[PDB]
Amino acid sequence: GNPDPNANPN
Amino acid sequence: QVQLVESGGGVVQPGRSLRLSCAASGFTFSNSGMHWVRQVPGKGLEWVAIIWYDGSNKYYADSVKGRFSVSRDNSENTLYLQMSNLRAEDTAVYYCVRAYFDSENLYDYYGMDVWGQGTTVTVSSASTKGPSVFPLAPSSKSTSGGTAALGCLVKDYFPEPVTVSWNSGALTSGVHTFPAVLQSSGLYSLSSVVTVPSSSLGTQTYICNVNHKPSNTKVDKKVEPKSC
Amino acid sequence: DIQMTQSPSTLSASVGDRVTITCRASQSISRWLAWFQKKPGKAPKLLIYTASNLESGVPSRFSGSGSGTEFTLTISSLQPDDFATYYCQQYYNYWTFGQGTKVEVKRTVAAPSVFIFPPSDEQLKSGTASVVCLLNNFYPREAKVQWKVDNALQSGNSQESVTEQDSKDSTYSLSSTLTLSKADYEKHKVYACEVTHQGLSSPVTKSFNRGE
Repeated sequence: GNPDPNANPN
Repeated sequence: QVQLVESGGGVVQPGRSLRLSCAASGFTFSNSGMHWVRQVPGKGLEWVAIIWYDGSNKYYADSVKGRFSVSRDNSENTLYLQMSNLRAEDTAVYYCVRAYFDSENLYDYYGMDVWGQGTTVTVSSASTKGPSVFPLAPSSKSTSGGTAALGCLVKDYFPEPVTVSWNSGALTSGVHTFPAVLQSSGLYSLSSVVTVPSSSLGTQTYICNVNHKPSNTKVDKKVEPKSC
Repeated sequence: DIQMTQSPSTLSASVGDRVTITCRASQSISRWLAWFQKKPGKAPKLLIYTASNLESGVPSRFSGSGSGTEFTLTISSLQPDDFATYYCQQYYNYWTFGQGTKVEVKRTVAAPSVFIFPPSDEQLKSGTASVVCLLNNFYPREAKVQWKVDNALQSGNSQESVTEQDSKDSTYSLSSTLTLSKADYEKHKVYACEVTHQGLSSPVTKSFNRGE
């Protein structure tokens, strides 16, 4: 469920 | 418009803890991911941690995992970095950095845009010590082709930084404060020099104002000529 | 991780030159690459994003290109305020920076003025003696400062510091500090530093005797 670290964090 | 101001930096003994904060303004803090990045002396820049806009996701560099913790309070517009079990290798300027904000959500992966001014963390067993200021006295030995040099030796202070100002005349050829060197003692040392016309060696009097704010010390030392 | 290498690590250019910095990734990162400017004591500044999209606040003289593993940053017309350190950053897999590229001002050869300072009496009362040799306003950065004590070459006891390049005359300054104990300082007479630089007509010697 956790997104990739480089995904959109906003 | 985006403004980020870090606070919390200072001197901490190896193995202890320290909390940094970052105050954000000029944008909607609750809609932006946030990074911590540090500039290690000798090394380069190094990513430390990322936190999602709502704090639901946090990722850490492997070198700080288990020791550091990133958090935020969107109601206070504040980003936190809890640092524990600190070692001398964590000495760096710590920057609060906003993740890139793309209103159009064009691209698949995200970097950073706006950096804060940074706060300095010095992990060392050295104690906060004010400098001993010694005069670099002008003489014939400090003259070179119509130029005379005089200065102040700012020795054995901790931590960084110090500032040195002078009382310069209209013909002052230059003021050079040198980057500090770290001695084997763990204390810093630097020189601040002034170049003036050779004819002014015995005509005027020069005083260096040394300010070391971390020790709350100010030293005003006069630099008088020597007859040699 | 992904490793980012910049070339050159340092470059000297004049006001108005075209400057190109290259950045290579150890793996393919498509266009997930950014360029940052940084100056001593100032926060980094985002110049180029997505490898080639210039940020709206950045002057158009800055340009970026490249995809996959090769990326270039260009400054078409180098302005006085463009002399800084530039870093590339990949943001495909976590975030890693290049080692930075320092852009130095290129100017004519400038001979250093050479100065020496005997230790002060207040420091000798503290039990140590520091002798300082000063090189002021030279270019290029290359220089040789040799400490001699009773005409014996010294090594492992001098600390050197070099200023940043001066924003006015684009020159460097260098200090060399030889520190001894009072007991060791009093066991020698002649203290000298010899300076060699391209701008000098010959090596320059500045010497003093203990007690003059």
